[PDB]
This record gives sequence, structure tokens and C-alpha cells, in this order.
Amino acid sequence: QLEPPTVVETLRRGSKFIKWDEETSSRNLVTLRVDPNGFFLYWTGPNMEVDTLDISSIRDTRTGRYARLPKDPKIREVLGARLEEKLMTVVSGPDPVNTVFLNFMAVQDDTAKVWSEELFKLAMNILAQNASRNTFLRKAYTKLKLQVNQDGRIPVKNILKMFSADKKRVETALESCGLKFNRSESIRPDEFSLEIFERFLNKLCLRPDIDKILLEIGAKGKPYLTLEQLMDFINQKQRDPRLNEVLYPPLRPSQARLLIEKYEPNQQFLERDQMSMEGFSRYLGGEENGILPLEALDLSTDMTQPLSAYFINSSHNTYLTAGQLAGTSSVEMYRQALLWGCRCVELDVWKGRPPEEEPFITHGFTMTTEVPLRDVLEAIAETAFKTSPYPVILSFENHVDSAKQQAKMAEYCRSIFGDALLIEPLDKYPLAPGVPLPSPQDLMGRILVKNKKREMSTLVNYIEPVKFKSFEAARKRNKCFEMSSFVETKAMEQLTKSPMEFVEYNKQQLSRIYPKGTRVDSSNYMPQLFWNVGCQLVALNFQTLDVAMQLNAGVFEYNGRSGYLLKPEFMRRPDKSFDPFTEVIVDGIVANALRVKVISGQFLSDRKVGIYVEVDMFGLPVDTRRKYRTRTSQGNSFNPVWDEEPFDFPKVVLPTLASLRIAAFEEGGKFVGHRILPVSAIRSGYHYVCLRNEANQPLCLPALLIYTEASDYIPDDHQDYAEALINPIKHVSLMDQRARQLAALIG
Amino acid sequence: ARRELKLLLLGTGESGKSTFIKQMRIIHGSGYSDEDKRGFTKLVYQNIFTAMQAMIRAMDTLKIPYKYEHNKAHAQLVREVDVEKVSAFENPYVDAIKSLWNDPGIQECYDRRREYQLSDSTKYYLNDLDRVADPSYLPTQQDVLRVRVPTTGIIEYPFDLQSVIFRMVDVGGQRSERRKWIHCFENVTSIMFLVALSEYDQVLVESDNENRMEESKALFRTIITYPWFQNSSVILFLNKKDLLEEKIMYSHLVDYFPEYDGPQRDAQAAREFILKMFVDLNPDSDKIIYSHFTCATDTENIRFVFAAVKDTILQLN
Ligand SMILES: Nc1nc2c(ncn2[C@@H]2O[C@H](COP(=O)(O)OP(=O)(O)O)[C@@H](O)[C@H]2O)c(=O)[nH]1
Ligand SMILES: O=P(O)(O)O[C@@H]1[C@H](O)[C@H](O)[C@@H](OP(=O)(O)O)[C@H](OP(=O)(O)O)[C@H]1O
Ligand code: ALF
Ligand SMILES: [Ca+2]
Ligand SMILES: [Mg+2]
Repeated sequence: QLEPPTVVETLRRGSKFIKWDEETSSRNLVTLRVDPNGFFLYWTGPNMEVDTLDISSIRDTRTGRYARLPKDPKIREVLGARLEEKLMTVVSGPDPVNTVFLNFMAVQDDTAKVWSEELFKLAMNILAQNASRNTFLRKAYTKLKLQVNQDGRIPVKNILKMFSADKKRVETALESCGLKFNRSESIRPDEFSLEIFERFLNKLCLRPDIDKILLEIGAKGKPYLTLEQLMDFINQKQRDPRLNEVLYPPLRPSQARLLIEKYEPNQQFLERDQMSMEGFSRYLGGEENGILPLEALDLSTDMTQPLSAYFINSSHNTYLTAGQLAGTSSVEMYRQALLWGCRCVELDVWKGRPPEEEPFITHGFTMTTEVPLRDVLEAIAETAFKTSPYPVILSFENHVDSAKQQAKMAEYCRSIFGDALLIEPLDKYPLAPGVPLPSPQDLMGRILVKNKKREMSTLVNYIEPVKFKSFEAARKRNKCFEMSSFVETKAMEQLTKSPMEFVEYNKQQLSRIYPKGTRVDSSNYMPQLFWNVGCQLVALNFQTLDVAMQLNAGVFEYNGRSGYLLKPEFMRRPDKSFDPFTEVIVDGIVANALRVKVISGQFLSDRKVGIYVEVDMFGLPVDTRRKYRTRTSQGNSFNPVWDEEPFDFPKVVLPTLASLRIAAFEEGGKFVGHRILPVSAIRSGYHYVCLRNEANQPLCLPALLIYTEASDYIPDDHQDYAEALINPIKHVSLMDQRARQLAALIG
Repeated sequence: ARRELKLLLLGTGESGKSTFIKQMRIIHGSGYSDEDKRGFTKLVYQNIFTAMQAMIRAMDTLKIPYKYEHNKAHAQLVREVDVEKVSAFENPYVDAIKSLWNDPGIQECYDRRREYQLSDSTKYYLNDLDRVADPSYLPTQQDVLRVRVPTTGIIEYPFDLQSVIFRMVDVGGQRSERRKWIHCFENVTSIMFLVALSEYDQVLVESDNENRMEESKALFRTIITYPWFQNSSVILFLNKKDLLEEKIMYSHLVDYFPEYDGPQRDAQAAREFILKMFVDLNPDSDKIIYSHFTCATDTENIRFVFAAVKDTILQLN
């Protein structure tokens, strides 16, 4: 059960909190609050100024020990085990690297734990991140009403700042609603109704594209859309044609009514079972009319198959923050990785020093910094299963050679991680040949160590590295617990030489992959390359969010961000086998075809400029096309409407492997936003695609309207035959009419 | 030298394909341990809830009063259930469904199941509630044979008989589903069409005006004349013959297929008329067709009927 986001009373009531700063050393006794929808955390501090934090930007909430302390004495005096038991700390930012910390002292006892625990829940909530277009507009509204001056009112310079895409055309929108339009004034929350924020947006941003869609449905009489027209549109256009009528039945008439009762401005149509244009426009951005089903975003993958069958989210040199040769090494990344749904992190361990005797993590004695192991193991023990109850694979690149330091390393693991650390094999899965690798379910909340084996080798079991010889030799020995790591170009050589032998390897054994050494700015290879051959532990640089990593954390969102996506049927079955370069469709694998026409976009930028949109597909080589583009739009970023031919993807061989990538770009090449949609689960019809930033957080205002047609493949030649299977009664009846007519002529 | 022959199971919706695949699993395949049975206990519960919700809605549509009034409440309790969320089966829902199943009113609605949509083996479960309601009910193997789980996709099953390995391809029988069927039309040694003998007096789920047997018929007649199967054998299982045995007593074949003028209330006469509609007078198919009257829930009937068909196929190879 996926609950919707619900703020508990305490967090609207409020609670007294003291904001304090590491650097400039400050203090305001503020009362924290969250609005009822749970969009924003907000507090009123510096001389009555309301300051807001966007909850969809929140990355972690920490209390107690994990809540960072103020190490300065002057701040520590002003504030005071009890004292830290009411410390809160809010981590946020647009990606793992560039985070921002905010600290709080709860004045009354134990409310910080209540507060920390509830902010986490609201931030991670899946229903929220995939909220409806209409809800994301309520977000923008709720922002304005929060951010106020000292005397409560809503400054008009905000309303112009928010939609600063045609300021002289904004001016005229406001006046028509009976509101203030001059920059120097303000507006009473009394009379900035949501009803009126809606009417404002309509006059400002006109929708020629939707006027098109209504007559395009069919209504010469433009004022009204009747109950059946809606129901026929919803069933014969918004419904995905690859779905069963028993499992996913069509919308009934009594059901279709409720959507009119729900989304209605005008009562003249409501009473007589019709619908307005603004009721239809309301439906398009509606909670029902989403691009994907919750089924997809939910955690409803089969999680009892062996470990070797799942794509696993994986990091490379997790500690690094940007460059490979020079720069920081951070403990922060190990949290920001595991918090992001990663399940494989790399720890490069090196021998200590004579004065002390503690191992440290760093990069191959180049010119990067160090970090203490002890802390990193506890950074991981905190965040391991904070966003996913499924196991973590610690990738030890061990260079420590001293049985004194090697034994502390095994003791640290056993004490810090505790019982989570998988110390010995289970009852069901003994370490012998012929035994399958245990399922993710069977290892809920376990830390799996990956180190070389023959004190640290005592901890190693199901993930054990071996010097890869060939797939032949790896089938000869036949052991799932043995696995191999492959450098980029070494894994690349296997791909052109023995790609079929590879898919078979990955059906039983794990295979890790990482980027090559020439990528010294931590550049990322395309992980689809190796995913195609069933590679599980495809490791990437989380410090860099290029098109590769934008994809990675995009596809892994699905299955409740557990970090485990299930490989296709035929890449898991032993009895089955196919080729990843098949330029033609496969038997047993129902292929798909796709259409993607870009209609329009809303509130795309904070300035006038042309925009264009890229529609690309990522899967098997033959599936992959990535050069389709719109023409840079007229030159206004309010409500551009592209007048273009649908981008065609007619032959998608394996559709469970294909992911679509809609991404918006400003004239010049700057990124606006993107979205990763899986081709197997996408819907057909007119749908908004609320956009996201590179780290996959939901950008609020910008959104695109796109028309999708996701149907099954039929080779052109065999179309006739297909259509007779779907409706045979009509096919046979037609032949009977012919035989009937020629009856009299033959005798 | 271990030969592998590919068999398609085809048919209209709910003709019995996936019920056959289970029989194959019991006869030749791995069969059902207790842990396998337990997997369906959920699915049994969901079938009973789906049954009575669909019967309740009919009471409204067909305008049939509940004999006893205290059962008006019970109907409301159950109708508000989300059936996908059913995991256990406890009071008040148990007695709600019993008290309803006893209601002379809703028993009238069960007799008119023909007019709406109510899956088969509804009566098998509801007459045996007390066994199923029990706090330790392990499903019996027939309970697993009766269970109804709509099938979507194209699922290939292998089977190790002594001489040969059959790869039996299960599919969906709804209208939408046949657009996928082309992705299993290669290297096909034989087809196994399933017709549900009971559906002569019934209309499709996916089309309210059209008669299920006109579909199953036309589909079969078309499909055997396709280029892919120019060298493939065509076994025709007429399934659900036990249901006919009961239904033909009251639902008269003459009223839905006017060409029939054999005796009324005769099981044997009725089934052999159907057989002719499928095979006889087909100009585009002059290959032999091997029919068979079957009952996929009845295991012995299937071991006999298939351990024949095994021969008929191998013999042509
Ligand atoms: N009484 C009876 N019921 C049957 C028979 N064959 C199938 N059924 C029932 O009808 C339903 C349809 O089975 P299924 O294999 O799912 O049909 P499919 O959708 O064509 O695969 C199941 O719930 C079976 O219990 C039969 O021969 N006799
Ligand atoms: O992280 P870098 O600087 O790219 O270092 C390489 C990378 O970490 C490899 O994954 C690592 O193998 P493991 O991580 O699998 O140990 C290999 O060493 P090795 O193959 O000699 O162990 C290194 O060359
Ligand atoms: F037609 Al089916 F399960 F095969 F409903
Ligand atoms: Ca490393
Ligand atoms: Mg079935």
C-alpha cells in the first residue's frame, strides 16, 4: 500500500526550534511548520521574514549522534546526551555533491525525533514525487502564500518573479482578476484565492493546443463535451492498447460521472452531465490522467528470484566528489549514495601509519585527500537501509597488509554493522556448486562484503572476486558465489567477441563493471551497453550527472527505489537464449512500437528564449535511436506549441529493456529538465510529463504536453492476418456475404 | 538426440488453456507441494470476493430483491471490498457471504448468470465455504484447478515426457491479446485450440452483443488457414463438457444456433453439432483435424485425452 503524503498535526501546529550556524554563528528562536499538503518546510526568523525549504529537495534528516554538533565553543555555550537528543539537521540540494546543511535545536524535549522521522517520510513519499500536474501547480501557489512580508501580505514582485517569462503580459493578466499589478504593492492572503490563482493562470497562459484537442475529439458545438465523448476519449485514446480488458477493465458510465463531479468549475454542465474546457483542461493535468501507473513506481517487482537476475544500482569510487586525480574524498558521498538507492559502494582501503594504526580510504596515492575508515563504516551503517530494505554490497579494494590492522578491519565491520553483516551462509543456500544465489528477499537488510578470500576473508561468502579466465572456464567450475569485476574496455572487448556467452554468465554469476582510467575527470560510460548483456553491478561515478548518470538514477527510481530492477524473462531463463544484436524481432518476446509527438510546454524558463526537445530511446543496439529533436520554438518560453511530425520508433525489439528520454533544452544548449519513462509501462494519449532535474528531483513549474501511442508490433506484411484475429466475427461475416452472393451463380 | 516440439495453446477468453497447462504440470511436470498449494490460498479468497461483488452488481442491474432484508447490509459490506487487497478471510466477511449465498433472492440471480459475467467454478467454492473459511485451510488440488487467474502475455512452458520435450506456449484469449500471438508463430509443430462448449448461450466480456461461440468458431476457422501453420497439426479440444451436461438441460441450443434441429436437452446431440460447425465445410482447410471432448478440471480425463494426443503428434514426426 502506497499512502499519499500526510502531515501530522504537530507539524502544522508547529514547534519551537533554534536555528544555528556552523560558519557565521547565528541564532533565532523560530517556530517550524509544514503546510498541510507537505510541499514546504518554512520558518519565520530574521525580523519576521518567512524563509522556505522545498521538501522535494530534502536528501536526509538526522537527529541525535548523526545530527551534526556545533564544534565552536561560543555557539555551544548559547545552546548548552540530552542536549544532542533534541538536535535536528536537514540535508538537501540538487545532487549528492552540492548539498546544504540546516541545523535546529528543539526547545521542548524529544520533539526533534518526532520532527526528523516525519520530514523523512514526507520527503521520500513516492506519490508526492509523481504528483499530478495540477498538484504541482498548487505547489507554486502554496509557495506564494507562504513567502510573505513582515505584515503578512503577498508581494507582487514575487508573482512577477515566478512567471518572469513575459512581464508586460503578466501585468495585464492580474488586472483582469481584480488584483494588484504594480511592482511596489502587495496582496492580502484574504483575497488571493486558489480559485483566483487558477483564473489568473488561464488568462496569462492560453491553450491553443487544447482547443485543438477538443474539436480534434469532435465537438462542432464548442461549449460542451458530453459524458460519452469524454468516456470514449478516455477509453479509445488515454487507455494503453497493450492491456487486458479483464485485468484492467474500461471506464464504466457511472465511473465517468465521478470525474465530472470531481473536476468542475461550471455547474451548468455538472447538473446536465457535460464538461467545460477548463474541466477538461483540469482532467488533463489530473490525478487519473498520469503518464505512468503507480503499479510501475510501486515496489511490486518479483523480489524472490536469485541475486544474479537483478540490475543493481552501483557506485564507483564512492568517496570521490569530482576529479579522479585531485580533489576531496568524502564520507558524505557514502550517505548520499546509499540514500539515493545505491546498493554497491566502493571502499579503497590503504595501510595506516606507525604512530597510529587506523586504515584510511583514498585514491591510489595520487593527490587526493584521506578519510578514516571507522567513520565511513558508520556512515554506511546509518544510511544502508534508510531508503531500501534490500541488501548492500560493499566493494572493498583492499590494499592493507598487516594482520593487526586486518583484524581491526574485521572487528570494525562486525561491531559497527553488527548483525546486519552477513558473517556466514544461510541454511537454504550452502556454498557448493549447483546452488542458486540467494534472493534479495532472503537477504533483507544485510551487508554483503566483497573482498579477496583464501580476518577479512572470514566475512566473505556470496560475493567473492576471481581472476576471470573465460566464460567457458567459468561454466566449467560452475559457482554462483564466484564473480568478476571488469574494467570498461575489458568488458567492452567481451561485448563484440562473446556477447551471447556473457548473457549466460550473468544468468548465474555476478559481474561488476567500472569506468576506465583515462576518464580522470570521472566521466561516465553508457551503462546500457553492459545492462544489455545482463550485467548487474554496472558501477558509475555519482559525482558526475551526465546523460549516463541522469539515466542510471532515473531508471532505478522504479521498484520503489530499492536499487533492484529485474532482468527480462529471456535474460533470466536457462532454457531460453537470444542475441543482443538481433536486427529483427524475437520469437516469444512481444515487441512494441512507439509514437512521440511533442504538442507544447508550460512555464519552461524564467526568461524569453527559444526551446527544443530531444526524444531518445535507450535499450538494445537496434532499439536505440538518439537524434530526434524539435526545432527551436518560436522564441517564447511561456506556452510554446510545436507544429511537428511525430517522432517514430516503429520496431522496439525488447520493450522491457527500452527507456524513453524526453529532455528540454534552451536555445544554446542549457538544460531545463528531463524525464526517464520506461517503454513497457508508459501510457498512450495526451499526457503531461512533469519534468525533473539531473538528479531526478521534480522541477515544479516546467512541464510538457506530449502525445504517445504505445502499441504492439505487427510486421507491415502480416497486418491483414493480425486484424482478423482481433475481430474474426467481422472477417468471417464478410466472407459469408461473398459466398452467399456467388451461391446463385454456381449451382 | 532429444527432440523438442513446440505446441501452441490457442482459444477465446476463458476456454481453459491455463487450466490445461496445470494438468500438464500435474501429469508430466513437477506437481504441487503444500508450499505450492499455499500460494493459491490468497487467489481462492479473491475469487469468492470477486464472485459475490459481481453477483451483487447484477442484483442492481437485473433488479432482483434480496428475500431477507438483513442481507441488504451484508451486500454493502462486501461490495465495498477491494479484491486485489484480499489476503485473509475472516469475520464478519465469512458469515456475510454465507448469509448471502443462502439468500433466495441472490440464488435467483445465480440462475441468470447467463445475462451478466460470472466466472465458472463460482458454485464450487461457495458451496464449500465452511472448508475454505476454516482458520487452517490448505487448498485441495481441485481448488487449485478451479482457481481463475486471467492470463496476459506469452508464457512458454517446457515439459519432459519420456520420448520428447514439449514446449507448450500459453497465451491470452481476449480480443486485445491476439495482436501478440504473431510473436509465437515460428517453428510451430502443432496448435491446440480450446473451445468452451458451455459458451453457446453467452456473450463475450469484451463485446456485449456478440456471442462467445461465434467468436471461438470464426477465430478457429480463420487461424487454421494461416501460412505459418501450413505444416502443423491441429488438435481441437472442446472443453467444459461437464458444464454443458448441466446447462443443456435448461438453456436450449436451438435458441442460440438455429441450424440445430437435433433433440432438446441432449448433451450428446448438442456437442456433436458444434463439432461440425468448426471442422466441416471449410474450403481453406483440407488438412485433418483431430477433435476431443475434454474437462480440464477432471484430471483422469486429461491424462487419457492427452496421452493419446502425444501419439498423434509424434506419429506425424
Ligand atoms: N467445470 C469446468 N470448469 C472449467 C473447465 N475448464 C476450465 N474451467 C474453469 O474456467 C476457468 C478458465 O480457465 P483458464 O485456463 O484460465 O482459461 P483461459 O483464460 O482460456 O486460460 C478456470 O477458472 C477453470 O476452473 C472444465 O472443463 N470444466
Ligand atoms: O578505482 P580505480 O582507481 O579505478 O582502480 C581500479 C578499480 O578500482 C578496479 O575496480 C580495481 O579492482 P577491484 O575494485 O575489483 O578490486 C582495480 O584493481 P585490481 O583489479 O588490481 O584489484 C583498479 O585498477
Ligand atoms: F483467456 Al485467459 F486466462 F487465457 F482469460
Ligand atoms: Ca577504487
Ligand atoms: Mg488462462
